[PDB]
Amino acid sequence: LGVAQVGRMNFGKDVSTLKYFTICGLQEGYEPFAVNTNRDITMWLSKRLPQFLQVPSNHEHSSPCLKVTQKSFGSQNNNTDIMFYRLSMPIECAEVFSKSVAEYLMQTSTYYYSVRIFPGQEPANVWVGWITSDFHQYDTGFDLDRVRTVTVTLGDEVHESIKRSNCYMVCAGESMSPGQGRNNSNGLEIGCVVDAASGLLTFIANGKELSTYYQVEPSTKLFPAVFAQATSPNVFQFEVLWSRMPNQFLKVDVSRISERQGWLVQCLDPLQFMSLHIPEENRSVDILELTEQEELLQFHYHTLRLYSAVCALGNHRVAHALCSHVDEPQLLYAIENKYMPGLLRAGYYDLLIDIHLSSYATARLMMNNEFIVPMTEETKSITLFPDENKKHGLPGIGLSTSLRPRMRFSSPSFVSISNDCYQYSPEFPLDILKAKTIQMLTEAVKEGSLHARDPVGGTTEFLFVPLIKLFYTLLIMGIFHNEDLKHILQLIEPGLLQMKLPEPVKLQMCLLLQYLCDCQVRHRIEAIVAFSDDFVAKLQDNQRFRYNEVMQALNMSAALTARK
Amino acid sequence: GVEIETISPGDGRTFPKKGQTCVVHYTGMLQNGKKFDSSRDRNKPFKFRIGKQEVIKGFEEGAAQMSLGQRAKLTCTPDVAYGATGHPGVIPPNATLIFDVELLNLE
Amino acid sequence: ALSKKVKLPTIDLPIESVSLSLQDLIGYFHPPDEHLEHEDKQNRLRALKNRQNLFQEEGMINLVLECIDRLHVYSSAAHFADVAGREAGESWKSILNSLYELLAALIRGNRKNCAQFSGSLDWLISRLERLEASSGILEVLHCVLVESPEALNIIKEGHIKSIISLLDKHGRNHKVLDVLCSLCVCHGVAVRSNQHLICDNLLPGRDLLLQTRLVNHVSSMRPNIFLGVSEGSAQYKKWYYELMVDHTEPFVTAEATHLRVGWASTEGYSPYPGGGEEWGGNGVGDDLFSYGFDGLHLWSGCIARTVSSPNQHLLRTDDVISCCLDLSAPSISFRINGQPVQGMFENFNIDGLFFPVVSFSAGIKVRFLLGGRHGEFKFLPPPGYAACYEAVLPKEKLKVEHSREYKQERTYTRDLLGPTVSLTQAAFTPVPVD
Amino acid sequence: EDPELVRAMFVLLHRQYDGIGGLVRALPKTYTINGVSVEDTINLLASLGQIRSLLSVRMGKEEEKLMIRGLGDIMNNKVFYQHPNLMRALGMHETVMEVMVNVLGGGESKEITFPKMVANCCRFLCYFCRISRQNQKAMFDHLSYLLENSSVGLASPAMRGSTPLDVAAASVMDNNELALALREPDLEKVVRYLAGCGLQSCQMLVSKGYPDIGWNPVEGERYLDFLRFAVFCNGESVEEN
Repeated sequence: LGVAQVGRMNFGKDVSTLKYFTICGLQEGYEPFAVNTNRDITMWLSKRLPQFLQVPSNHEHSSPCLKVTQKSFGSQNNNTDIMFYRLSMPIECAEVFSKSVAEYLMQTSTYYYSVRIFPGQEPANVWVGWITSDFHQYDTGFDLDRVRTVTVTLGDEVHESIKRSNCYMVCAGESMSPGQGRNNSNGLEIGCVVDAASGLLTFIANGKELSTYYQVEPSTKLFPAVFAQATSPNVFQFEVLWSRMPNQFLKVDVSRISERQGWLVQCLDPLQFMSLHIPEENRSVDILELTEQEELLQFHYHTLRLYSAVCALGNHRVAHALCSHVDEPQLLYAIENKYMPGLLRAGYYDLLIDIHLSSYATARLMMNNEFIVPMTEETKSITLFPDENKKHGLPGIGLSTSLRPRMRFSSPSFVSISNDCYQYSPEFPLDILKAKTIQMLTEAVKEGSLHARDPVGGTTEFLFVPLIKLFYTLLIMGIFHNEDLKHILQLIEPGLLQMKLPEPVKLQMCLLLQYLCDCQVRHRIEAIVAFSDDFVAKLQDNQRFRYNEVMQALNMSAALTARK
Repeated sequence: GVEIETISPGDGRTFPKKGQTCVVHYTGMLQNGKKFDSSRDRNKPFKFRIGKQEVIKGFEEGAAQMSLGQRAKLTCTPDVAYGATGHPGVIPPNATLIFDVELLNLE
Repeated sequence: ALSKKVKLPTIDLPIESVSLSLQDLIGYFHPPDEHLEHEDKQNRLRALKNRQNLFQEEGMINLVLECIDRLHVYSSAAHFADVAGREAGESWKSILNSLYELLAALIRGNRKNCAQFSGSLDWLISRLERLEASSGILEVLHCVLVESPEALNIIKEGHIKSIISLLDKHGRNHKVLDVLCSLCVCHGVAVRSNQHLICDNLLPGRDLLLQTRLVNHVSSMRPNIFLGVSEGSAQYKKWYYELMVDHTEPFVTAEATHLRVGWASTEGYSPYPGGGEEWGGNGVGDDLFSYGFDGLHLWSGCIARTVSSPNQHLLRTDDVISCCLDLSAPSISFRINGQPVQGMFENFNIDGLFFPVVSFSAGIKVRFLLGGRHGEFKFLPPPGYAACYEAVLPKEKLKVEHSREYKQERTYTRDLLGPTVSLTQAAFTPVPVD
Repeated sequence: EDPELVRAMFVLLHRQYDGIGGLVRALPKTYTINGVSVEDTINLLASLGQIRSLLSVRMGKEEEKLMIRGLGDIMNNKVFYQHPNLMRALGMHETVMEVMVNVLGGGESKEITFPKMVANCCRFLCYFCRISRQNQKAMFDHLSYLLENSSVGLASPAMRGSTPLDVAAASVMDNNELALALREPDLEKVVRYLAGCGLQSCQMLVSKGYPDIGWNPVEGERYLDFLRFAVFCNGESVEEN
């Protein structure tokens, strides 16, 4: 799109929407671009704001040196626009202690290193210094005002005129020191971190200090990024700020009802989204991204797999700790989302199962092959058939009266003490969870009936396998009651099995039907043990008209029913 | 030392005494923009007890100056917090904490 | 024998011969190309397993395994190459990865023979003290856990800390979390000798831990009256406006609610939702060097900027707020409920073009009060300031600029708006000609 | 493809026809208890499930305290002796035996020297076989493996004897039929161990060296005690053994 021009698209949401389609497309018989899909099509736009997460890969262009390393990105030509740099730092820094992550008695500073740029050439008297987290500006001529001179003042209303070093703490880097070091011997911006970040940190290149104060509260310390002019002196190498990042805008905006009568604006429909949460605790870029960032997709999928593996086969407080990192609404939103990548969807489903559906489901599956039945008056009120019409009836409905293990959960709290007995660290609202699962089962069945080109995530196996796994794990715990099970049955009886399915999907309703057969077996054994009491009572009564005993202890139940 | 900055005007006519039930809504908030606990999303109000060490004393220190229908920001020091060890798996050692504890009913 | 740097040169090293030998060994030991049929695949697996058991009985008493561990002398990067020969540190990656991974599959073998390296504490410690290639340790740990989980007992707290330090230094390898999850159940087979010990060791306070946030989505509003008052040829300097709130609703979904009426630094900031490592914010007054307004404190990227005013309270229902703006000597301040707010805030990003800005989240209805036909002013502007309704152009009805963006809640029609920053294509700071 | 899938399909297909086979499999597994003993049956089942959560996984350090507590809880139950067929239906002797297997292993290391399960396996289950005395036969079925793993150590009085030998002793304690069914090839291992025990005494109280316990040692009398239980019966001697 050019400047001050407006365009429109119609990917094929409706046939009637397309204007000049009957002339050729309908006569020839060619379908539109988005006629098979049943979801809103998202797009990507080039970001006007330039991003700050780039490294030079294929751009256009003892202690010999303290830090002792080199890089290969030296500029040759075709650039004079004071580019802004960034290079990754997997290297160490000096030998004055280690401070673990990359009280210094008998020492001056630590982390002696430098992002070297040869300053002796002085192409345009470049500015050098640290910057804050946000420097999203690509103006060629700068340092006129350092973007802003932010300084918050608040007194009795004076005092407390706290100053902020806005977008950069970058020093002048001018002629500065009149020493005028021969060749490229003007410091090479050696870095020396001070023990305290409350006062100041030292990052200078001049032979003598003049002024770098910029008193700010502790903000950040991150990958090295400093400025350099662009000519051909071969200046910079470790001792970019490209704007070529397409950005997905959104799918559903927040509705606004701005109108007349005082320009009233109101909002009643809420909306939410999550953000990236990559390890080392510094990342937040959207959630519906990563469909085009393969490396981070793999890394986050492996992190989710690590979480699932750690919280597996029962764990006392690791589940509680992980519940702080991953809360209920985030899990519910990830389950509900129809645009999630398949890997992330499967990972979140498996994490949900492994923290909340693990212990009790495993215990119930262990006890499912015991068939222990008590002896109460309600146990006698069960029959093989519910009616004399010889109708088989639904398998799962009806009373069971079996000594199944009880369900016990806890609360996460995180401000309390002595909580390690668990099923899940919180308790989920299982009623609305069941409602969401049923509605998603119906939605998935309806979507698979039309055989879309675009499933919910990735493909049909990613759409179905985590969903069917969650449904099966909920079903093997007895959360379903009569009407919910009745509603579920008509999703398979007429059909889920009729439609064509892949093999990872086909593996799961085999387990479903196995559980149904197990329920039928339990019903059979309950009916048998119910009739057993009546038959044994009748036999004991019949043992009283032909009774026989010669023991001293007369009328012993050994005569009735007992061997010894 | 406790610093409480109110964001809702409490009545102040009533104070939480010793030995009456109370329902509490709060959202934990670690510094530097880190969220580690909440209750609105769980939809389960936190119910706890004043006066017999069943809970960390920072909540008592915050709620001592509050009243019915009052929401305020809570700040607590590491000594009144978990402190030198923290909770293994969530809270690093020697870390402060910030809360948005709110009082609904006192009975 | 020839590696030792005694018996000064005119001594040779068969580096090409040993490189060819290692290449032919990896060819000999290559996996059986699982694309093949089941019968010949199993025959190849059996033949490889036989060779592996054979090298097992030959090797881990005083032979090839410990011999390669002896050969691992290269405690340098280029000093050995510079001193002895010309290259002495290049093929180490090849021999290490190839031989160790295949000798680990060898230790897997026929589920019975895991003689020495599966439990050799010294050679394990040597492996964890180098940290160059983790394929061999991943393979041996996985195979031992599958067969008889005895190697997992050797891995302890120091090893966990070392691998966590590896993760901290080398950025996001995504092959280290693989071995960390292999230090656990790893799909069924499990032994509590060290399983839950490692599980509890993997999660102390903030060493390998994450979070995530479910942030409310917000957008900013602004009227079509675009001031853009520059300096130099001065035209106007005093402007005033006020706003009304009616139906505030805290915690519509979660405790976080958004309501901003103050301005911020729009230079480098757009109505775009966000982006970046640290939190850039979703609304206005959300940048690190931004103020907005909240009625309690003018937060600047989660930094304590508390402001004291009588009867401190949030912007509740039926509350009034006004603002005053200056350009030559900036006097930006607010007035709520007939009292001036303290905290004289001056020298933010003040250069160029300004305009009224307001942002909020769902559950809020806000009434504008600008002047003229709609400005039923409850409050009057302070001395000097005049209410902002004079910038409206003739025969051009005022409206809401909507903080001009791409799309809104529309069903049928689409709108692919073009690249245009403002009403002018690139012109800014409008002044009359002179 | 994916032969797990086809295995599942054919298992499901065969189950419909062999529903009667499923019934005849489940019938020995089922039980029936008084409606007044539910409140203890459920506690016993909860403790047994807590123990049975430790069979796919193995024994460690922090788990032995909980497992000893569970063993005590399943000991101290009225139903534990009131319904003797329930444990045979549930396989708790089997589960405790897999616990012992993964504790002992092929070699002799004794990483966990707490034989709190050996009392449960030996004394109680062999003792309460009053009706349907299949407990003694079930313990008889594994004494070959027990004799092979007859590790040194008797920690209940804290001697260096052999506490797993007491399991076989209690299994063959009384019944004539079990000792009669006991055959020759299981007898010679005990006398091989006895012959290996034929070494002189030099130090003060050791088995090999480095004396730690100074109360009293035991060389080989436990093997002869086991043979004493093997060569006698309730009131008469046995000829063949």
